Amino acid sequence: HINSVSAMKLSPYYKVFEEDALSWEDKLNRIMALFDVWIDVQRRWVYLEGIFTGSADIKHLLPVETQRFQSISTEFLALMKKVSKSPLVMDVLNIQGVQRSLERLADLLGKIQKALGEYLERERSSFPRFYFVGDEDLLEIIGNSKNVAKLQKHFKKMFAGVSSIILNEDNSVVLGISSREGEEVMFKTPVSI
Amino acid sequence: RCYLTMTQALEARLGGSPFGPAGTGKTESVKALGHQLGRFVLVFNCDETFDFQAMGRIFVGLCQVGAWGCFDEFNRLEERMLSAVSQQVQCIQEALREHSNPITCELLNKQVKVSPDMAIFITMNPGYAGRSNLPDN
Amino acid sequence: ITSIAIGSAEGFNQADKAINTAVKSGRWVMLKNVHLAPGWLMQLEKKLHSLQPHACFRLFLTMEINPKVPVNLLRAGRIFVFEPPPGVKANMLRTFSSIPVSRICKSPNERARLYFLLAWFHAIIQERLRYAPLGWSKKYEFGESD
Amino acid sequence: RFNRYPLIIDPSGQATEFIMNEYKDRKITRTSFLDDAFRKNLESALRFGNPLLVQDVESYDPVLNPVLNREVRRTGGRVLITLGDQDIDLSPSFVIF
Amino acid sequence: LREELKKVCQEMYLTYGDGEEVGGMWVEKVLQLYQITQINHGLMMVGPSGSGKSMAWRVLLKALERLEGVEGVAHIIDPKAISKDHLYGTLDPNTREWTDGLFTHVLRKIIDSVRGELQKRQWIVFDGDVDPEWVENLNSVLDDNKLLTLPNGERLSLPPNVRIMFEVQDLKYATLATVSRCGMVWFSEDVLSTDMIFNNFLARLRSIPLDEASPMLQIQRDAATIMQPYFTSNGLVTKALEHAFQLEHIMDLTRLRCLGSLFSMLHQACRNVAQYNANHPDFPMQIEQLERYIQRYLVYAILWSLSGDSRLKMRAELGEYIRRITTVPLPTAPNIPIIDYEVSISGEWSPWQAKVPQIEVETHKVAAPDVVVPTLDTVRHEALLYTWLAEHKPLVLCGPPGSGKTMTLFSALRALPDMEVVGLNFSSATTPELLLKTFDHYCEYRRTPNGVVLAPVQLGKWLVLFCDEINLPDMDKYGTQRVISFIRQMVEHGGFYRTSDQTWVKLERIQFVGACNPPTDPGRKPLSHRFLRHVPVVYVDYPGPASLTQIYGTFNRAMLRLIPSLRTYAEPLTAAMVEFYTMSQERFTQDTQPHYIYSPREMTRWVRGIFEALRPLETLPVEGLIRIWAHEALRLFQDRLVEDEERRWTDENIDTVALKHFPNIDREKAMSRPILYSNWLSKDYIPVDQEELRDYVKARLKVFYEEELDVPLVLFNEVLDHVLRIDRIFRQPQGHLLLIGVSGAGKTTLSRFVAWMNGLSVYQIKVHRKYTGEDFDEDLRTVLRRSGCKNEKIAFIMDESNVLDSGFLERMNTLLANGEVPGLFEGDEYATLMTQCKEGAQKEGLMLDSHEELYKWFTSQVIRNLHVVFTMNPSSEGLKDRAATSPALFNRCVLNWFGDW
Amino acid sequence: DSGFLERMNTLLANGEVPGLFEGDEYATLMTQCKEGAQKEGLMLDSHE
Ligand SMILES: Nc1ncnc2c1ncn2[C@@H]1O[C@H](COP(=O)(O)OP(=O)(O)OP(=O)(O)O)[C@@H](O)[C@H]1O
Ligand SMILES: Nc1ncnc2c1ncn2[C@@H]1O[C@H](COP(=O)(O)OP(=O)(O)O)[C@@H](O)[C@H]1O
Ligand SMILES: Nc1ncnc2c1ncn2[C@@H]1O[C@H](COP(=O)(O)OP(=O)(O)O)[C@@H](O)[C@H]1O
Ligand SMILES: Nc1ncnc2c1ncn2[C@@H]1O[C@H](COP(=O)(O)OP(=O)(O)O)[C@@H](O)[C@H]1O
Ligand SMILES: [Mg+2]
Ligand SMILES: [Mg+2]
Repeated sequence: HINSVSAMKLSPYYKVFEEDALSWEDKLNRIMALFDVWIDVQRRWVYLEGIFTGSADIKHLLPVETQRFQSISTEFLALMKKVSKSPLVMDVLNIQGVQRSLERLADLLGKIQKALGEYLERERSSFPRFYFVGDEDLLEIIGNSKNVAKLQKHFKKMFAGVSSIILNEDNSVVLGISSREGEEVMFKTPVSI
Repeated sequence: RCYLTMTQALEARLGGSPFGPAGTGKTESVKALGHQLGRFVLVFNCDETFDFQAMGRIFVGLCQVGAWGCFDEFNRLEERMLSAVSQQVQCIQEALREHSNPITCELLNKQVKVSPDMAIFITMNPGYAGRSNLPDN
Repeated sequence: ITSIAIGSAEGFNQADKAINTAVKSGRWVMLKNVHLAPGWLMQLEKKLHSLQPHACFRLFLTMEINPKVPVNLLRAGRIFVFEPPPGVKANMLRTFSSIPVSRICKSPNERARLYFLLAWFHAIIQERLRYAPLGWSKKYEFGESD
Repeated sequence: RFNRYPLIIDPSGQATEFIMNEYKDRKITRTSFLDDAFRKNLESALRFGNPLLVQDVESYDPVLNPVLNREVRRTGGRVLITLGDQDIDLSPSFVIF
Repeated sequence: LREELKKVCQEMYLTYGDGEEVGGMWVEKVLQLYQITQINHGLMMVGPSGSGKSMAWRVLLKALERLEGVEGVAHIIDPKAISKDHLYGTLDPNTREWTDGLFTHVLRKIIDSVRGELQKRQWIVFDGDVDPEWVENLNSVLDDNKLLTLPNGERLSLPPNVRIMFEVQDLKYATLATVSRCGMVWFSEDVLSTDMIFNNFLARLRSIPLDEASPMLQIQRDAATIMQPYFTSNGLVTKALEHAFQLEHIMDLTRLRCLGSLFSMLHQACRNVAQYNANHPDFPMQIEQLERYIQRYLVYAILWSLSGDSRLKMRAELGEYIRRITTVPLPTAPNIPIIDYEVSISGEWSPWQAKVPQIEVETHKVAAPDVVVPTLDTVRHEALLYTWLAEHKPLVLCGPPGSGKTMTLFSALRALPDMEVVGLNFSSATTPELLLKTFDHYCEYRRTPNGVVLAPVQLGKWLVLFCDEINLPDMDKYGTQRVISFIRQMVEHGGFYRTSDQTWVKLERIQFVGACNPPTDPGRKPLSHRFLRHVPVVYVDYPGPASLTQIYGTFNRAMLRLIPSLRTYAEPLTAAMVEFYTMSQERFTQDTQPHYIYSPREMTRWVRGIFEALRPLETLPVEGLIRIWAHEALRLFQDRLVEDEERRWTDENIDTVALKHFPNIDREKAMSRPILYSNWLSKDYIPVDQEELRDYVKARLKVFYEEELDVPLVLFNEVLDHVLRIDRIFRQPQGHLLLIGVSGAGKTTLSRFVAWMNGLSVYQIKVHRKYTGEDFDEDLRTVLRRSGCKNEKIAFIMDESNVLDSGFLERMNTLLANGEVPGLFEGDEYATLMTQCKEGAQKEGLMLDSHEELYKWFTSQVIRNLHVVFTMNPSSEGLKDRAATSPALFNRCVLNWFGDW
Repeated sequence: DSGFLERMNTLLANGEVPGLFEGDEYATLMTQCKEGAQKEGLMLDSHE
């Protein structure tokens, strides 16, 4: 829609619809920016919530970080409820202060993310293959432990020929491993999730 | 000849150091030997920014996994970092000899377990760009 | 003994702590490849001159032949030059001094003869290295490791 | 008989112990340019008129430049010397080696 | 793919060839590039500058887009415009945390593919120089491993949709390891044709009007139609270019530089036609008049664009070659060349000498820096500079120091009210950080839907960054200047990458002007051909004797108006000044001593000295005029000399020139052995003798002992002369001092005594152990606050032992050159400075709004009040190093050679 | 005078004096407080 508005801007009779089209392209630009921020903040929050929920004794060793994450997750869930109350995309755009709230929430999620490498080093010590995985990808792996489909792209970093694993339809049994071109090895005894 | 020399180095619990000009098949030969022996081979394009702490961290990861580490252009690490890394290499080789005979040795002032399957390989070209000289130790 | 390889900040701290402990107690301490830190060798010589050590304490520190090595430390220390030994006799004497008698005397009796043959071959190739570039095309590094 | 303060080149320390023995009634504190307690030792020597022997002159501190030039202010009946940011009353019986 | 290539070449105003036509070689190179892109993931396009590599890969991207439907994204990284740490990333020694670099960030974003990056065709193009410092990290990426290995153990695999391309001018410093990995496409200079470039320029003239159907369109199409026969085949431009490649230029001549220069000239011609039509609405532009105007403007434009950087003899040779070879109506001129003739809007040749007559400047601003005496070369260069600046095209001013490059740019700027000039002085240790600090001070970063835009604070205003010493920044071991690569990236690609977030920044209203010395000078280096392609260069030589005599005769006549008895002694005085300057310049050269540079700046300071001596007097004989002339000659031609034989040569030749030009004068009353001048004994700057001056100076030291410094001194005539010179420099505005002599010779003490005489506060940085650049910046901030906010005159005494690294002398160079240091006051410091400057303006009585005018007032106050005295020991290598690293120490500082006793 | 004691009363009651830090003093205080919070180890956003 942005490309088509830009196309009708140039020619032939843009002067009639200029007043409406300028405001409409401004609306499209701001909604594009809003959802660009939103996708990043949602991707941050999903694995951050996974890490701060599944793992235990995090508040005992990282109390201020856990408290700040709870404080920002409360307003994130408030925005969840507000967006569910008004599911229209235009209404979400017309929510007051949503852009600056998202920018501030992105900054706080990034800071809390950057303040977690001390906890990540213990996980790297626990699983030795995690030493070849970056901080972002390790946080994604830990936060998506209950959601094992995003982990598929991370097996290439920490394995030689294993690029993906074979999973059951219940997402609780690992049937085997796979290579990057279709070759697969079926396990004798599958593990349980 | 590469396989014979590097397996002699492995049985002597020493690292392997193939050297020569570019395009002679050094990194690929190391990877081929590692794949024939069935090991996970990690290839590192090392730099002058490869800190002592960073090298120790990749050493502890490699030791805990039990994987092979190929360091291509190893003479780019600078003289003093290279001399400092020599101590970690010596400690890892001592741990490997101890395993040959809870087998751990200290790296980065911490106790880290060492696996028998790991190895250190370095690949270099002498005088590629006025690179560093390896200390005798 | 404590052996430290010079070239890192952790190495400098470890060398300082080991030197202080060896002065306090009386153990030996070593720190190698010192030609990479001449500015640190300056204050090392200064603190070694200032400090009064234990009666049984030796500080060994190795370097290559380098003009960057400070003159004050080079004058305060005791200098030993470790070059390849000129002569087949000198090479064999160094070889037999290096080889432990217990290891060379293990059964069977031909182990010592094989060690002597290796010593002769090593002396010949090292002297040929000395007679470059006609003994060998390049200056190879044949030594105690080989 | 020096006018400018002396720099002693002694590879043996005999002149150093000679100076320490010469100024014994006037107590020398022995300091080095690389010590942390050099600025306060120099300030105390300047204030109290004590002889001072500073070693390791190869790592010379340029804070000694006004002292070596004898840059002296005489505002009032007060004789002053500037050592860094602070201002110190210079004692007449001060000598540095 | 050939049909799609033809379509996008039609869209992009590019010439397509079927295989035997003009574009066949270029199309074949595009097809070969496509084949190597198929069979390899590591790629290099190698060839000389202006060969078609960029257009080849861009047209291939567009053709593949329109073929396969997948849309291609290109990431253009200059690997040399930034540091390797910013290119790849760092591990912080304090906290073990990894920050991504530019290439690492781009690759990681593609791998993550949050916005669907893996489904697109991604091409990462490295547009810059190649050395093993940064590409041996890409060895493993360009190998079959396809892994980017980082020091923290985080390895990044290369997805199959990503191609890594290098667009390099040459591979002089590339190793066989790097060469073996990448497939090579060799673009020769014959692949891209001047016929292709002419076709592109003509098509862009037919379309895409200059004013951002229309009369501008019609003017452009008519001009293109009438200049069409001169571009195709051999014609005129190709033969002129072929001849101009045989002439000797200062900068290395390239085809694309001259061609883009000529294209900008012709665009300005079309704009001139449009302006004429706007001026005359009743009478439109006649086609015959347009033909006559364009046919002459084209010859004028090719002459200037092909021999602007040559000397007068070579541009005359090019003009006579054109007159011999082309059938174009040219003015009937037996001796005067075509380069002295302009093209009027009516379509006829006009002399340049008819533009400006003889001027009579008023005696108040008789020789002020803002005053320019108009000459032939002056008006020609002003016209050329205005033509370059009108299209906001970057330019380079080249020539010997003091030849008038800065004032010509300022005079051309004064004809453009919509532009602002910010002065930057380059040094050996000049990085893009200087440009970034200038952007931080004078511009703001604005976030737009299309991207991040950097624009000046002044809306509707164009910012001109004037870089003074572009030749001087250091080349690395592999022949690259980082700031030159940065400027080339900002000129060609229209922006740069922000380091903080790896985000592309686009420039909106920002242009660049560069001054430089010829690259054969000891500190200077030749500029890269890729950068030099985008910048036309004009050579500004010295005026010469016939120009200098009238330039400074105007000043002599204008300042010899207060008294009518000496108005007849103006032409011989000017002749004597010109002759002595010529002999001094011929005698003392840079091959003897690094600081032996003589220029019209010394003549300007000569006129300044004579005028400021003649202001408060209002009666003086010829003997007194000759005495002040000789005193100014001494102070401007002996103070920098090292050898006593040179000093006595200058004294004897001053006597010879004065006696040659002023016969029948009192030799004793005009020439004296001491010859000193002072304003201490009286209220005016009148001559003094040694004895009473020595008595006065003895009394002043007697007072000075109990007030500031109780160090007794022994006087002599050298001491008296030295303190008089320091007094003169302290009286002059923006008077910076450079004293060369042995230590303990009494330089800082004499400077402190003269500062106490003149009421100047003395500041010393008090350097000690572990003294850092942060401490130096704090001391500089305190000095600048006291000098520019509290209206305090400060004599800033600095020693060569106080300089500890390159940052000290870089900040000092900027301060000496401009009176301001961009980036010195940031954040809370800048806010406190702004409040202090507002209070100071209130105290001074000036009423000032905003922060820009307040900062300009602060800079003016610092220029007025701050005097910097530099003290250092004589050494050949030391002098050469300081000349290379701080040009302001030898351009803005008056050098007095104290020497040994 | 009472101007001293009003400020002292507010300081004793609340631990803060509104209007005491104004202009560039507030900016300098904010920078120093950010540095102090970083040294203590807490992570704090904005000025409130
Ligand atoms: N096929 C073409 N037809 C017409 N003009 C062309 C064609 N290819 C290139 N040009 C012109 O040549 C100019 C210079 O070519 P190009 O931009 O490709 O430079 P390059 O070879 O990448 O040089 P550099 O090494 O300086 O980056 C372009 O600005 C364009 O106007
Ligand atoms: N024995 C071999 N058989 C097949 N290909 C080889 C062999 N040895 C080397 N090569 C090829 O030659 C190239 C050399 O690459 P590499 O091993 O990195 O050499 P170097 O380490 O000396 O740069 C590789 O691409 C590899 O595929
Ligand atoms: N026609 C002229 N009219 C007035 N001044 C001139 C003329 N030609 C040369 N000058 C003098 O030449 C000097 C050149 O100085 P400047 O342009 O600042 O240095 P650069 O040429 O290195 O940029 C100026 O001081 C100026 O006074
Ligand atoms: N004309 C003079 N008469 C007596 N002493 C002098 C004279 N000039 C310099 N000095 C001595 O030099 C010292 C300071 O020199 P200084 O001004 O620092 O020289 P520089 O600036 O060249 O290092 C003073 O202590 C003073 O005694
Ligand atoms: Mg290799
Ligand atoms: Mg290009």
